[PDB]
Amino acid sequence: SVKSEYAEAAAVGQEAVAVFNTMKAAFQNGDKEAVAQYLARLASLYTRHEELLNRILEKARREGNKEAVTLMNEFTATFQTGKSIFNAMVAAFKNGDDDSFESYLQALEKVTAKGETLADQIAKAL
Ligand SMILES: O=C(O)c1cc2sccc2s1
Repeated sequence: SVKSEYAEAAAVGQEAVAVFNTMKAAFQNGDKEAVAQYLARLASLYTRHEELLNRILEKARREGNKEAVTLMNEFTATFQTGKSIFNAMVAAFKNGDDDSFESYLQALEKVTAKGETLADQIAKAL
């Protein structure tokens, strides 16, 4: 069902949460080799989350579930903000700009915390 597909997508998103926090610790510790690997792992997780979210949105549309479509459109827009911040963080790491990396890291944490009440709303709506 689309609901169980959303629970699967929620789990992939929580995997990114866990990997992100491990990455933040490694950054603070200066373990750049670890950070590089965690950033690659996070890119794969976000690409997978984004794809599962698009399939869920498309399915809600085909089902005529107007409220779920509305919430998923709002949620998928915010996801793209996070993706942009994340990609900027990756570039800051490539460039050796720890000041920009720190900034984007906190921004991605706040963008993610803000989008959580809506994430829970979609679970109820599908
Ligand atoms: O795909 C997701 O839901 C997330 C990726 C990341 S990276 C930091 C917080 C999050 S939440």
